[PDB]
Amino acid sequence: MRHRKSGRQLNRNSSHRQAMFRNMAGSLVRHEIIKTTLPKAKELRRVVEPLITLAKTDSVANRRLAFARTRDNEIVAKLFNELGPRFASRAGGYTRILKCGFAGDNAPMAYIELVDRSE
Amino acid sequence: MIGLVGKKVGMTRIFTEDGVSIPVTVIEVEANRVTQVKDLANDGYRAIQVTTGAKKANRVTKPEAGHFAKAGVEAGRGLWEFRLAEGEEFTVGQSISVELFADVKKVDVTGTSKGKGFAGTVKRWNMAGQMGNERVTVQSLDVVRVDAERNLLLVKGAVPGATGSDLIVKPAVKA
RNA sequence: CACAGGUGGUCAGGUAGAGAAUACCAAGGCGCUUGAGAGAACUCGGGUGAAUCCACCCGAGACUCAGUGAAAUUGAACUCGCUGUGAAGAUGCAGUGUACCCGCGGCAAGACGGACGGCUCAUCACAUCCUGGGGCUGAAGUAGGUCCCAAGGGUAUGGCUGUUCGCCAUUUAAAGUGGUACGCGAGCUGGGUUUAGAACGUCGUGAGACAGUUCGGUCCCUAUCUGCCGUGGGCGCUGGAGAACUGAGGGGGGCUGCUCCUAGUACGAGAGGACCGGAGUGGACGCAUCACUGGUGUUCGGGUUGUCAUGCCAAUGGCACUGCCCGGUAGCUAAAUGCGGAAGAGAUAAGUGCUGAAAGCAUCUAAGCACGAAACUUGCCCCGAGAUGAGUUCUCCCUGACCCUUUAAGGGUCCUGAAGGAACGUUGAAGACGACGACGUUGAUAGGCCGGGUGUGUAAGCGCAGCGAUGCGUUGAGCUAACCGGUACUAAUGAACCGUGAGGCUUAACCU
RNA sequence: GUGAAGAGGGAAACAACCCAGACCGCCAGCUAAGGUCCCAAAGUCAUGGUUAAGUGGGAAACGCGGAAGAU
RNA sequence: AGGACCGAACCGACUAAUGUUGAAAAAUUAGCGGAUGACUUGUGGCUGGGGGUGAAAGGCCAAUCAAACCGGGAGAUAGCU
RNA sequence: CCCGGCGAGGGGAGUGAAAAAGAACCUGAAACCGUGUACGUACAAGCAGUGGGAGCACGCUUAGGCGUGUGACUGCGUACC
Repeated sequence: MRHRKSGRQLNRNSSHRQAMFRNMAGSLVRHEIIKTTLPKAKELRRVVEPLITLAKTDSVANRRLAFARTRDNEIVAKLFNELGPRFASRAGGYTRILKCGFAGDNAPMAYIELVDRSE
Repeated sequence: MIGLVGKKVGMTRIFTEDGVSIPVTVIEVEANRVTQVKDLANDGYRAIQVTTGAKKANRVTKPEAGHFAKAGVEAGRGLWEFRLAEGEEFTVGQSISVELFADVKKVDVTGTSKGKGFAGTVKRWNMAGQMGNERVTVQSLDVVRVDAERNLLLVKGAVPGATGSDLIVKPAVKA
């Protein structure tokens, strides 16, 4: 503990944290833009980027894994058809964080979106 | 006599011909070049300042850049001092290799303990206070192998601190 | 009090279920009154934009826990130690020493915090005891009494007496003796008294009390400063600033069993029997590490019972302690060890000594003049110039102008804004909060990706066999958070604030 | 006799020890106990003596010794 | 048929802890005990203060009992701060 | 009328003798909370006061040494019932 540790404390149940991560990842892949605190945005990016990278390759196993980790038929249907080819030539950095001004001393807020988000 | 400064990279085990496992620590010892010489007449005592590593010119402060340019040497990551044993005197810009420890077989290692949170009385003494960010000196350690071309030094047992820390190796005063 | 506490009857479904019990579901109700903010009027310095009328945001002063806000207490506090006196341990009396001002996290030498009694491992003496190790006592054994690093502050029966109790008897692992208000009645309790009800009667004008009666019974509060440890904001070391060290002072530990030969040598008639501490070998404790020897590792894989869902299977996700187990990445620990408590030196009590008397002897000393015990200090590991006596060394920068007065450690205005720091982001092996290391387009600081490593175990699909289960090649496959070397694919942009503009007075030495 | 019901000065401090009974004011001088190296105001004054142990600056009985005192 | 056994609701505070200006002027949590009997509960009524009640703790009688509240005796009281 | 949020609240103009009378409304001190004026305080030990005492800004005899606020230092100083 306190040495070479990844991930904030995030005091809460592990299952609740996983459900929250899945919900935020689904929201991001659906709307391609979210407003949330910097730690939450970073956690969402960390949890979603592996899914996007896996979705780059179209296969039955990849689709099944995405469905298992997302539990949304519509979301997986959207994936492997648009996001894949859109970011096929890009390795990493599929999401960007923009500072939307302010709390400053209570909790920061920022927008998390895709590299393009359109076109 | 004089000690060098190295960087910890890792620790592993070494097997001898007879088949004995001895813990060793990976320490990279860059050639320390003397930057300043302090004498009795001016500074009041005999000493030599040693610099190791390198830093980007952007982050190097102008006073430090001027001090390094005075000695005509590249700017390093820090400065260290060692007290001479009334022996031969070095000169500014004289690079020092790791050959000195190649014929001593006994060295002492000084490092910085890794930081840790507040510890209870039982944890510390078995008085509460700050743990880590403190000196750690280990003596009576014998160098296992010395590699001049690789600048790799091995010492029996472990050494203080974690990977990437800076340690100081000095001749074993005790004898 | 919209309280967390209490309120009588009826409606009583599905699955695994003997069960209205257990776990999830049908219809229905909820995600809880702390977890989380805008730009906060106004004021300053700025850059950006069509050339008066200005518009946008940053760096700041001005709110901050998105906050109302109570709590016993409080003569006034600028609330140090030791020694002596004192209606008796003096923060306040006399003498002496130390300490920069104001905060934060823990430990209480103790504040006589505040409103009799013993149950007390942390600093104390007797064997102290929230359950480590011991040494002695011609100890018959167990056991007492004597001693060490030490304070089980929850507990026997009893004489002197009042009971746990102040002296002690049997004590076992203690039933226990005071220091500190016997550390706390800011813990407990009465177990006898002045005090929960009886209770002989008392000293006692009376109050006040009877450590005297036989049984006794219900005892309150949310760290105020202070001492120690660590860590912060301001200021000063005299122009400012960044680094590296000397050093007045201060911090804690010097434990202990065996053997090899040295040497069965010396000494010693014989018996007897070392100095040798020359080298290795154990245990208690301290620093540090995870490659090795065990655990955790609710973030990783696999197996499995019930239940809901993905329209059904295969296969998955949610719940049943992480639903129950096999493990286990990095990290954190000990159940594992590299080292340590040196060697040596100074002065030492006792003791051992070169020449040597006073007082033709003697003698450790009178004259010249030397060692030495686990005692003391260096030597081993250190911090430390807030040491105001404010140190030493190296480096970087400012080389402007004008006006006025009460004409000097003077004041004011335009411009300049150096080195350095802070402001914000990535962040860490730094972290309660501060603070500290590295980077910010002149880049691997963080996220992801590439290939590898560890872990887990034969993922799904396909065709065959078994008319079920299930197996075969696909396949040492799939997945892998924290590990390794690169990748700018993404985030740290151009920037802006403080900080200056030649540095006071007197004197000695150099060309004027 | 003091305090009780009296200030002030000295004994380092102090209520009972010594001097001393304050009507008030004035930047004046002289005494008592106690001092005249400093702290702290006053002779480092003069003569005759004891003292080598800091006895002074804490001690009984007893043959200079007796003599061991409080973080 | 069990002052029978295990085990829900339910009942008792028997034990430990939570607090002693509390969430409550005696409550809460975790175990223990009964769980067809001397059981419990909804509602209505009676037993009244030198008295009632009391499977005898002199328990309880409106958060109080070795004799409760209200107005008068009483602006009471010997002694005392 | 303006700011403010199309509220509350505030600032102007007007009425009002007076708004130093605005519905919290005559006169308006203290304990307590903030800002400005001048001073002491970051090497300095105890009932925090009493005399001496250099300065810091201002008005005075327009210096000639006085007063409005402070004491770095120094002799003394164990609050009241």
